[PDB]
Order: sequence, then structure tokens, then C-alpha cells
Amino acid sequence: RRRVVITGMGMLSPLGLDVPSSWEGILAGRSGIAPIEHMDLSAYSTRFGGSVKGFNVEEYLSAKEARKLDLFIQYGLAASFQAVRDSGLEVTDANRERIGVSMGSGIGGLTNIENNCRSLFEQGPRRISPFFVPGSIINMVSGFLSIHLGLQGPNYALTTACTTGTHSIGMAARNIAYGEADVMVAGGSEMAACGLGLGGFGAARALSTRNDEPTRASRPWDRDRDGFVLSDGSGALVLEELEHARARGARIYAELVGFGMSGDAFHMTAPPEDGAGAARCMKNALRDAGLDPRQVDYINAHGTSTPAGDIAEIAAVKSVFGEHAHALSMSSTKSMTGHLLGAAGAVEAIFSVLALRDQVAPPTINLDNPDEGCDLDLVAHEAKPRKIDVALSNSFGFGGTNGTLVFRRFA
Amino acid sequence: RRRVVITGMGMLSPLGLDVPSSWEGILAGRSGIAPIEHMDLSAYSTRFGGSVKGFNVEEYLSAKEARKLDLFIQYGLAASFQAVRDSGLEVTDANRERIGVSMGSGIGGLTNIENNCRSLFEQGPRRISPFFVPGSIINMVSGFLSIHLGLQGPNYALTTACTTGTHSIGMAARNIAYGEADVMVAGGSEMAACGLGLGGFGAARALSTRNDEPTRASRPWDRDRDGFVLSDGSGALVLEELEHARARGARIYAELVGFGMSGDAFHMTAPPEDGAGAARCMKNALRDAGLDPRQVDYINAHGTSTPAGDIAEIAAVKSVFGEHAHALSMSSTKSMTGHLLGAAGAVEAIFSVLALRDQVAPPTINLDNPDEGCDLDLVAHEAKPRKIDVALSNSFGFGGTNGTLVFRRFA
Ligand SMILES: O=C(Nc1cccc(C(=O)O)c1O)c1ccccc1
Ligand SMILES: O=C(Nc1cccc(C(=O)O)c1O)c1ccccc1
Ligand SMILES: [K+]
Ligand SMILES: [K+]
Ligand SMILES: [Mg+2]
Ligand SMILES: [Mg+2]
Repeated sequence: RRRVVITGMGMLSPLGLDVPSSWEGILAGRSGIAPIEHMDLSAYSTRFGGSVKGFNVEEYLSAKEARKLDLFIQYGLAASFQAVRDSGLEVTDANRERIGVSMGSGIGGLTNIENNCRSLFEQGPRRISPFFVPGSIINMVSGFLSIHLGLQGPNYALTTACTTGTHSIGMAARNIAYGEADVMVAGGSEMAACGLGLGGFGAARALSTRNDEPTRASRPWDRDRDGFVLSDGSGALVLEELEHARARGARIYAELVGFGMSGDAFHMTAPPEDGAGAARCMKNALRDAGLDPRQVDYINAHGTSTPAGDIAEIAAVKSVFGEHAHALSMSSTKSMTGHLLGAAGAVEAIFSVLALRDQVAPPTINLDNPDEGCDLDLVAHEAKPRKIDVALSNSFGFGGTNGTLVFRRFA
Repeated sequence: RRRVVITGMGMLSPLGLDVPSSWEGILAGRSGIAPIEHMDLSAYSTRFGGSVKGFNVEEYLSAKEARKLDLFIQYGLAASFQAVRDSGLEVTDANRERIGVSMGSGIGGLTNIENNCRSLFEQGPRRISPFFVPGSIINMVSGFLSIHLGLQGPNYALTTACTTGTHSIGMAARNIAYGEADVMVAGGSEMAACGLGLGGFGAARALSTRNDEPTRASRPWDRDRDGFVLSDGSGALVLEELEHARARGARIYAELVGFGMSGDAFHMTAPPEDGAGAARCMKNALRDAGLDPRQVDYINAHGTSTPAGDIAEIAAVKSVFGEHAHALSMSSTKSMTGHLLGAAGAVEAIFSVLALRDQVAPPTINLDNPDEGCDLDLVAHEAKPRKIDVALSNSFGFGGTNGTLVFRRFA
């Protein structure tokens, strides 16, 4: 098993059109949530969310290449191209077989699907776009990235709702550790803010309806939370074998030392109150990393601002970490970004690596009145400079699908 | 790295509602393709496909449980429950943490998506079903299976178009080899025969339009092929660590010895004419298995009945296998079943294991006039009893995403 490091990163989020802009918002405690302007939601129960603002796909692709592609693919490609540029890696005939891709999505091309269904119902099947299928199916992020950059290694795509970006990064790391690849571009992307998306989640009563104050909507572990905030964007990491990164003089942000999974096997959307599945997942990830719970300094929580979800994670952290639960810092950056679904674990793995780089825990904004038992250091309200040698990122997603990543300062 | 064996299998296909019925059709050279009766396609350019005929979800779930679920989830669960029953494994508090799930889908709940879009456009967002999202998103096969059986191990879902079932099985095997699990239920499911699906693929000109003779439509490597046939169904395998299977006295069908991946990085739907990516994938899988190409007896091809696709695989087999390309037998069971997309690699991994069990290569039906260079033993027309110690199953899917599995008689 070879060591795996992070050498490039890329992002579109509700806080910015790249990583440094996003992270500057994060550390300032800025909200990226606002009334949605890209469509008319006056008929809907939730009318706000986390949108990517001012994205120009022409920075990344020709007009010819871009018109075929759903926004979730456009966003995954943007993050991907940023991460490859940031890495400095040169792709050649000598290494292309050894560079793969694993970009995922929770729901994929819902906008294109809705628009092609309109054509179908109103006009007939021959009005469907000839690019509908390739521009909309989930594995075409990985497909198009590999074609655009000539990447010939392992090529696949995860779809695990809120855990997508976490699993994608973890499994890509396993590719590298196993010797299937030397480099992987991994992460996720999502653009589910169409009528079907907001309508669908609203019908399931999953979303906050705090339409009067959108920036106060996402409030993880706060007694007045009322559901998650739907957000859009992408994240991508360049994962690299350690000897390969060193031989080319790559800048190394951090090491990816552990990856853990479990299933709650409990309920379609609420975890058990004791967070038993989440606990097993975190332990699995710590043990994969060869770390004791006392070695953990920062956790970037799943923390979506849901009743059952948020408290289960508090219970799970207490179970795993014992008295040390009170020494570590845990925060939910979803307090500012909302829930990017398939891209959540990607952008949050980035925020974890950057907490390492900058020695600072990002805040949980809006944490005005912590609920019963929510008495840990949840970094309420403002960023906390502190020693961080080891950072976790948790994703405890729809269906009870759990993943945890463990990153460490590189030495 | 621990050894991984196959101890149970399950399926819905166009040939049958379980594995033995399907396989009996396969060995008889029966076509499962017919005009579609479940919806009116008189407005469409392709009006036939491979449908699951006479499925009764009540054999598997209560009416309450089933009404929430898209057919692709119903089908994945059916195959899954069959495979667990076939395995004989008892799930307990002692082993549940060690049993996981990886069921995938290429497109997922397209029928539910279309129906909820109608409600949206005609009536408004509050008419969307409250079960739309959990009953339609791809990871809910794995989610619902884990909740129904209490499976607490690794829980995730692949989405890689035609390669989905292959990757799902391969990666699940890696879980077991790595020690993340002792048992995985793996495979895929698909029900893309709605208006959006047939319309979408027809707009992309991907489908045969041989409406006058549907059973003659799917004709891999035949000079008069004109596109793939869309088919529905599911497959699932119970994968198990070898010591665990032996300790309980499990019946072992075969061993899963290798798994390989690559990306063509060439084109959104056509592979390169020389099948260079497919060759690398097969070599990767053989090398993972510690096998020489001369040890291969049977290949269950990708062979979807497309111009570019089918010939690339012939070129790739010649490249990898040299003169031995003429000694092995290769067939495309899609000649009878059509292309089950995300379920293709699952049902075809099953057919590969059964070729091992029964010492017989299934036929490529309709192979009347083999195209230029298609001069291998493609098992044209009728089944061929022969020695088979090692069987490959290939999936060379949309975006250039390739996967190969290697199974061997167990000793
Ligand atoms: O498209 C970008 N970069 C890019 C695209 C394809 C390949 C590379 C590469 O370095 O190999 C790249 O940097 C890009 C555009 C805007 C901001 C950052 C990266
Ligand atoms: O539902 C089936 N079986 C089933 C469902 C849930 C658990 C088990 C089990 O053995 O643990 C099972 O066999 C079933 C139904 C028809 C045909 C084959 C299996
Ligand atoms: K997280
Ligand atoms: K196959
Ligand atoms: Mg560059
Ligand atoms: Mg049983």
C-alpha cells in the first residue's frame, strides 16, 4: 500500500468561483445562500438556495463543447480543470495510462432531463436533443474529462447522494494505494436547482422553508433548524502517489491517510438517534489511518441542519472520541455553503485540507442556541485558529450511506 | 489479499424471472426481444426491446413497500433477494457489520422522473410525489437492500453506463480482498424503457430500428447490425471471502480472480477501431488474476451490435491473445437479451459463472454474415459444449469506460 497525497484542488461553490475565493468566504463566516434568480420559484415552498454566481463556462470550454453539456457536467469539468492546473502535472504518453478519473453526482442532469421531458410531452420524442443522453448521464463527467485531457487510467463514477464526493475521493485513493493508478482526479458535482429538484425535495419535506431570512436557514445543531439548504457546485482533487509527486517536485498540500465506510441499515432518511452507523464509519476510517481518536484535531461534519441527522453526529462523535470529544473542534461548513449533495464531500475534503494548511477551524455560523446535548466545540460563529495535525470529513447520507476521510499534515 | 468466491446469484431478464429460466433460454438460443407492450410506442422510431415479462413485485415486498419504488429499484431488490436466498447465508448481529452492498444503475428512475415532471408541468410542484426522490435516486437500491436485510457494511452505488454491473462486482470484490467486508451483494439494475429513454436513445441514433423483425435486431459482429437493443432487468451476486464461505459449508459456484479497468480517452460513444483501451483493460484484468492469455477459454463480450463498438473488441481480443485468439470461444449474449445497460455486466457475470459450471459457451445468435475481420470462434448460432476453466466478461461502455472481470473454476 503506497501513500497518497493531495497536489491540486479545484471548486465552484456558492461562495466563489475557485478555491481561494471560496475559502476566504468560509473563514469570514460569509453565507452563500440567497434567493434563487436563475428561475421563477414564486410557486414554490423553498425559494432560495446556494447558487454558483457568475460562472463562465467559456473560461474552460469552447461554445461548441459546452452547449452539449448539462450544468452539472460543466461544473465538474471546471473544478477538474482547475485542480489539474493547480497540480502542475504534465500529462504525456508516458504517464497517461496511469492517470484516472472518478467524478460523481448525486442526481446528475436533472435540468436537461426536465427540459427534454417538456419537448417529449408537448411535441413528441423526435424533439428530444440528440445530445440528451451523453450530456446528462452521470458517468459523462469522468467520460468527458478523460477525453479532454487524454486520461487513460481507471474511469468510473459514484452516485451515493450526500456521500458521493467522499466515496469518490476515498475509492480513488484506494486505486492509487493498490497500484491501479498513480494519479486520480476525484470528487463530485451537482446542479439540482430546477423545478423537479426543489419541487422533489420540497415534497419530501427535506428543505428549510426560511424564505424570509435565507442566510439564517442553514443552522446545524441549532434548536430552530428546519431542514437542509440545496446548493450547487463542484469540487475536485488531484490525488497522487507520494514517490510520483516527489519525483516531479510537486507541492503537497496534505496526505490522505484513511478512508472508512458503513451503512446504518436503519431508515431511508433519518439516522438512528445514537449515530451508531456514523460511529462505526469514523472508527473504520481512523483504524485505516493507524490513528488513535486522541490524534484528531478537526472534524468537518456532515451537519446538514436537519433534526435527526445533526444530533446523531454529536452522539457518534461522543461515542468514538470519549473525553477527547471535548478537545477536538467540529464544524459544519454547510452553515455557509448549504448542502451541495454529490459535491458536498468534495468541497468539504478541500476545506479540510485547507484547515490543515492554514491551522484554523472554519466556523459553524448561525449556531445561536445549540440543541440538547450539542455541547462540544462546534466552532460557533467565528473561525478558530488552533493546532490541526489531523482533520476528518464526514458524510452521512440518504439511505444511511456513510463515509469518512482522514487527512494529515504531510511529513 | 483474500480470495473471493461466488456463492449466490439472482436475476430478472428478458429471458426469465430468475437465473435458471434465463440461462435455459440462453443455452437454447432464444431471443427475449419483442414489441414493447407496457406503453404506446406508435409515435417512435424503435418500438421493441427486452422487457421483463410477468414480474410480480409482491413475491418480494409488501404492496406498501413497493408503491414507493421505481421499477429499477424493484428489479434490483428482486435480484438481490434471490441471490441472498441462493447463497443460504444467515444474517445475524454477529456478521451484519461485515456484509455490504454495491448495486448500481446506468440511468436510474427515469420512469418516475418522467411521471413527476408531468405532474410538475401540468399541475405544479406540490403535485410531485413525496416519495419521488427516495424512490428514484440511484443509491436507493443499495439503501433499501441494506435497510430490508439489516446489512451494515460498505454501502455505495456505481453509475458507469454499460460498465456499471462490472465495476460494481469488481469493486465489491476489492472490498472483500482489502478486508472492508466479508460478504458483498453486488450488481446492477435498469428500467429505462419509458418515453424519455427510448426517445433519448433514438435521438442519439444509438438503437436498432429493425421494427419488422425484433428478434433479428441484435446481431453482434454481423455485417447488417444497426445499433443496440434496449433491455430491462437486474442481476446480483453474493460475493464472499473464501474462508468465510468454507466455514459455513457454502456452495461455491466459481472464484472471482481478476478485475481490470481503463479509459479509451477517445470519443463519447465510439471506441477507437483498434480497441486499444479494451486491450489494456483485458490485460490489466489478466495480470490482476495472475493468468497468461493462453489460460482463457471463454469471453462473454460487450458486443452490443453497434458498428464501431463490435469491431474494436475483435481487434482488442486479437491484440491481447495473439494466435490464442483463435483457440478461445467469445460470444455476445446481448444477441438474445439485448443491452441491459447498468444491469448488463451483472447478468453477463452470471452467464460467465454458469458457462464455468456447465462447461458450455453460450451462442451469439443472428451472426449470419460476420463482418470484415470477425473470423474468431464467436459461437455463432448455437451453444458449444467445451472445456472452460477461465471465463472473462467485458464491458466497454459509453464515454470509453472499460471494465473486465475474470472468473475461474474453483479449486
Ligand atoms: O481550463 C483550465 N485549465 C486547464 C484545462 C485543460 C488542461 C489543463 C492542464 O494543465 O493540463 C489546464 O490547466 C482552467 C481554466 C480556468 C481556471 C483554471 C484552469
Ligand atoms: O424475497 C425473497 N427472499 C428473501 C428476502 C429477504 C431475505 C432473504 C434471506 O434469505 O435472508 C430471502 O431469502 C425471494 C423471493 C422470491 C424468490 C427468491 C427469493
Ligand atoms: K464533511
Ligand atoms: K460481457
Ligand atoms: Mg498543466
Ligand atoms: Mg436466507
